[PDB]
Amino acid sequence: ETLRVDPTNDRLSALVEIYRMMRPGEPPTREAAESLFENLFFSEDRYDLS
Amino acid sequence: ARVTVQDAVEKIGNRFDLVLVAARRARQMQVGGKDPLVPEENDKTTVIALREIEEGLINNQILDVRERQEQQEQEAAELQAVTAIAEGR
Amino acid sequence: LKAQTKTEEFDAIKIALASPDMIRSWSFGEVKKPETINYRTFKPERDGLFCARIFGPVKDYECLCGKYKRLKHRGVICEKCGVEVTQTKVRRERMGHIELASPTAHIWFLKSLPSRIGLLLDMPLRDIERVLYFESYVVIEGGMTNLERQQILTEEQYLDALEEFGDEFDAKMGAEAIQALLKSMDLEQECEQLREELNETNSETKRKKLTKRIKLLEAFVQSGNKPEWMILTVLPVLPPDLRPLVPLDGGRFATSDLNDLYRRVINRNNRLKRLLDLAAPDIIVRNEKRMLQEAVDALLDNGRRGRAITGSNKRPLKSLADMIKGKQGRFRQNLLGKRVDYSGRSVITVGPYLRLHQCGLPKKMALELFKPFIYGKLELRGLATTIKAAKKMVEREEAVVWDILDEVIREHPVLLNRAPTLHRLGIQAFEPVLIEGKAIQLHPLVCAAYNADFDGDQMAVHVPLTLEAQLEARALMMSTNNILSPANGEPIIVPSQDVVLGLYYMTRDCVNAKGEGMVLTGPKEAERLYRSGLASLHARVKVRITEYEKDANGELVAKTSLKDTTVGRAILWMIVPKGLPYSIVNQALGKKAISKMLNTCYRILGLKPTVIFADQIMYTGFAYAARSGASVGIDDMVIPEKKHEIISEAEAEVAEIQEQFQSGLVTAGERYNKVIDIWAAANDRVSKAMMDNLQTETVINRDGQEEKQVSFNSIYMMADSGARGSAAQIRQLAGMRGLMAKPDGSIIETPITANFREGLNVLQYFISTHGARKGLADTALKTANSGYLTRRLVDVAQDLVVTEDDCGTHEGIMMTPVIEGGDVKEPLRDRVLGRVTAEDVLKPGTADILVPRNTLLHEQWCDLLEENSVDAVKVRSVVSCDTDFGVCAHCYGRDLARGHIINKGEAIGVIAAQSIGEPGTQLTTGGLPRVADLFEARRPKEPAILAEISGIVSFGKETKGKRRLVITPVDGSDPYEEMIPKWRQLNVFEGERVERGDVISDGPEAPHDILRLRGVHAVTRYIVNEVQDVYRLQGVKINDKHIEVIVRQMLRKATIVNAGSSDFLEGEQVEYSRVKIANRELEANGKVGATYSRDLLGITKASLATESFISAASFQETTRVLTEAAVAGKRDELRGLKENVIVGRLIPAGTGYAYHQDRMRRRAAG
Amino acid sequence: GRTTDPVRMYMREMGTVELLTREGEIDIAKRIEDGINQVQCSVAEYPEAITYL
Ligand SMILES: [Mg+2]
Ligand SMILES: [Zn+2]
Ligand SMILES: [Zn+2]
Repeated sequence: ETLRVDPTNDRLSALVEIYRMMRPGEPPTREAAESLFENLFFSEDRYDLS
Repeated sequence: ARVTVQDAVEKIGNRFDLVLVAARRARQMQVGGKDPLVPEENDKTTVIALREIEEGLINNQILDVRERQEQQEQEAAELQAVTAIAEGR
Repeated sequence: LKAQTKTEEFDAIKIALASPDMIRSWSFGEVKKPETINYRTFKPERDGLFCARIFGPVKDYECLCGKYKRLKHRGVICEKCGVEVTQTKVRRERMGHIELASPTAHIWFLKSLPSRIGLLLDMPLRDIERVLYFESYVVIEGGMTNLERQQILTEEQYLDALEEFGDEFDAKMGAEAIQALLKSMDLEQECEQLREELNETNSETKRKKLTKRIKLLEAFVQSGNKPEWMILTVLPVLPPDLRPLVPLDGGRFATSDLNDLYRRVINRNNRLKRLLDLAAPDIIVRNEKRMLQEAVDALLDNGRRGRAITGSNKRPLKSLADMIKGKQGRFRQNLLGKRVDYSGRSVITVGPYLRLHQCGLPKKMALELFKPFIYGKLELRGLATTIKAAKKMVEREEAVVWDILDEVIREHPVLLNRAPTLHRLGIQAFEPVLIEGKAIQLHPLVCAAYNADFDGDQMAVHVPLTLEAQLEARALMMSTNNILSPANGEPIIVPSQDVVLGLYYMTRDCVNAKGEGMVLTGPKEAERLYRSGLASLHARVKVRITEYEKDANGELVAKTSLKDTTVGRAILWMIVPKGLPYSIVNQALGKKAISKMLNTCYRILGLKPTVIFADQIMYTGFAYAARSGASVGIDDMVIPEKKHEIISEAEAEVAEIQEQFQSGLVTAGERYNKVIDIWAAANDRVSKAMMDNLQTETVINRDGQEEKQVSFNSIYMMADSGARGSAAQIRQLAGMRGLMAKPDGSIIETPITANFREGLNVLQYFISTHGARKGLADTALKTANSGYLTRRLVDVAQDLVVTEDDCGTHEGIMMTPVIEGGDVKEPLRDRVLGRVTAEDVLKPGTADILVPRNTLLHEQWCDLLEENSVDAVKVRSVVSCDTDFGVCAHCYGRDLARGHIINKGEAIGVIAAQSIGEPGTQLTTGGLPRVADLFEARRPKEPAILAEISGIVSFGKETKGKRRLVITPVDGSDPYEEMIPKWRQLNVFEGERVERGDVISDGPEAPHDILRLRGVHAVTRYIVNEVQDVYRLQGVKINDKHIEVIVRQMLRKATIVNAGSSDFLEGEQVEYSRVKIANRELEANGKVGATYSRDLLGITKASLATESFISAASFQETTRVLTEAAVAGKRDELRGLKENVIVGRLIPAGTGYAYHQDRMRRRAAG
Repeated sequence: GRTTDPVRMYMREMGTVELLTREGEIDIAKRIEDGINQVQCSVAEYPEAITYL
């Protein structure tokens, strides 16, 4: 059902919705969505649970 | 010292108008226009006025009357002075 | 006569929108530059936010350039740089302006929740904002072509439409657009058309909105406001000293945030003028216009767009809206508080030597406080040459000044106040007594009123200055003048702890003591017998006494007799004044009895005797308690010998039920209940063991072998007298303490077996800790809830004041004893006491009027009613009062610290709110939140429903989520049918008749229903009875009066049904309405008089409506109130308390009631 | 569509305009020369413009 409410289809689309979620109103870019999403929880720089 | 004001409140009903009247009379004493109607115990004008209320010799009626008289008492003096202002014509 | 032009003592106030020309009228110059000060010579750069020319001279009576320095040249405008030399204070006054390049929306009227520009134009907000940002084009005065007047177009669309129609069509964009829209708008024509459209089409949806909007429009027209003024052509600049640049230590400067904002605005403005003169491309000048809009918005009210930040500092900058609003919720500096001269404070101590009319005031404190009086009194007697020398003297603290201070102190009262001020007794006036020390001494009997412990609480002193303040403090706020709680006629001066242990120890009797059985002439030789050590304080003895009864006519009868009493009672009798019978002192004298002594004394002898009586009671209580040698040891707390056995047996029960759970005879939960019950029973048994043993165990011999009486043990005497301690706490000391409960509220089945006299071990203490922390938390929270509640209360009441004398209506509520379910949860006598009778009442036989129509029922009248069997009295109330915009004193009641009828002009709403509020700390659906729910008139979660109309009912249709109920009135039409969800179990009988307001289901019911289907008396009775249930369950005494005035404020507004003057469905004042239909019943239309329907508004809701807007701007959301008032051009006449408090003149109540009245009649007259 | 925050309604509004080719700059500049020289010549054809000087 979670999928039944999912507006997206493919990776790039989801990344678009996420990038437009975090930084709304400004035009989304591929490199932008990728960079943001990779930099949120996956970067050694911006993320640590230690 | 007046420990309770209840008797003065008996003499004039309102108890707010008591504060007002007593204040008026109190100023009649404090600014030196007049003198007490009852022996001063070293009681300040504040309490003297209230004692004057308790004795029933001071209230709104009496004060208004007295003032109304004094108006004409000044009119009596200034009569000849102000009637001399006929230069107005 | 020439009325006037220049300064008078003003009345009312007016608020409205501001014309550009008006803004110019205020402006004494246009600030053209962002510059502030020159940066070396700190002089103001001319025409800048800080300016000498526009605003004023930097220093007093001195030109900026320095040419004219003399106090002579004044009205002179300097030739070099024009500055009229005048006090620097005028730089705190004179306004300024800025002429903006492009028009600008005033953010208050754009972003106020009901957007003013938006609903005036019937244009949606998002559209308007889309227009202001140059994100689209909007039509103005479309003429007849293709297009609506308010229609919005895009770039390409505007181009196409323009190509089609060159003229006879118009479209703009940006601020100029909206301004052009507002200017073009003709309100009157819209009025006509909307009246017509209202008339033609029948739909609820259509004519609701139609009528709302037409009313809005015509109100705006009547205001005098022209819509254009919502768009700012000119922007006023605030006076420099109200946003100062003033220097600090280290040579650093500090300035208000309004300077950054104003600076930004001026900058972008000038840059826009520049960009216009440079013929810039559209994309640029548009950006600049937008930025200017943002800057202006940020200046006026910041945070409705971007929340701009101040230079180099992250924290957002405070705007003018934030200047007005303040902080700490809604506080306008007359609200949160204001610092005050001639004041002080310090730690407080006892001072039992004091009479109740005085207080110890520290020497130094008195000197500093009365310093100006001292200066004047010093040179009046001629001890000091001049005021300077006087200062030198009091600073030197020369010997002679102390006497002068004793002079200025004598008849001059001082105001004493404590930290949590709730009821009016939180501040009391005292006669100062000079004391060596830094501590304030406060009379013990007053400690109850302040709720002041001695554990380091502080009190603040305020010196009444003006004569009127001295006399107010002495005749009103004076301690001796309030002996009785305004909430209920019972004395607040009741002896507290040590004193009552004294009087209790005094009159009490042991079985055998020195002087047992002998006889004495009178109290004198009784006391003489005691002090000589011959006779014991407590011994059964016959002594002759002379008592009095005033029961003759105004006259004291004398009677003498041999009374069977004790030595102590005989001694104490010496104090009791005059007409009181010896019966009052011949008892054991507990706290309650020792209080009723005072009460009776007051209701018999009058004020003064009661005062001095209480004084003597305090003195003797302290002295004899001191003599008594009462103490507390570890052996004073006696544990039951049978305790361990009870523990053991009750511990056997748990292993019984445990064995049953092991064998499975009983379920786990049932087991749980069983064990919990056996342990609870155990605690009850131990408590009722230690209570018997502690209470009666004194076993003592008189001439025989044995006799037993009530114990003389210290802790018992303390708990019994009412001095301190209670059965619960004593139970915690000797007997085991309770059963605790986890934060969940699941009560632990292994209670604390040990007590405080014994030790508690680790676990027991840990478990007790939660109870402690939750206790402190809950109490400290209920303080806040109390405060909030009182606040809502005075907000809803306030301006209600006794105004007229007697409205003279027979109307009132039926007063019966509360009679709940058992016997008499509260008598009739308390409920009807001090209350005026609505009409004459009867004996069982008649044409005999005991109480004659309207008469204050005092103690004698109530006792006369009590002699006869009368169960019922109809009583006038504040809720039923015919008087509009206030209560008549004849309706209210007598209640006050004085037994006489309520004075004309006392503000009752406030004291009612306070009276309800103060005990609120002592309240535990039920509870204080229940009280709040009641006063908020909140529809409960699972409410019942009452029969809409009387007559036989039955069930209809089916199961759609509602199974419909059909009611059938006898004579009248049936059609009333209500949809009752059938999934709720019903009550009402399908075959039986049900009266209107019967139970068609179960559960609590919303008081809206009680008001509509039962009616006003029924609803006020429901509220008062339920809230009084809550309070009285906690042992709180509150007279029905205060609750009834709050109730009156709740129902103040009502909705009309019929017509002939004003609109149909409007909620409005029943004062206004009733005074209008009473006026309409004759003259006017012969009778056109409308029918209304009484409405119930919650206290927080009813507080919303206030005539005065200044008042509303205090406790409500300020930003909205100011706008909403400004559009209507609302004119605030003051007339209330809060408003006059804000504006800083005399309160239209109390002493000021003579002023405001005399002025009120002068108004609207010749 | 519009997040407000005027930085955006600018950034997007200017971002529509297309970047000039290296030749377009010279086309436009030539147009500039054309216009100006037209007003200069129009000034030279006025007698009072001479006499005044
Ligand atoms: Mg304390
Ligand atoms: Zn000058
Ligand atoms: Zn009334």
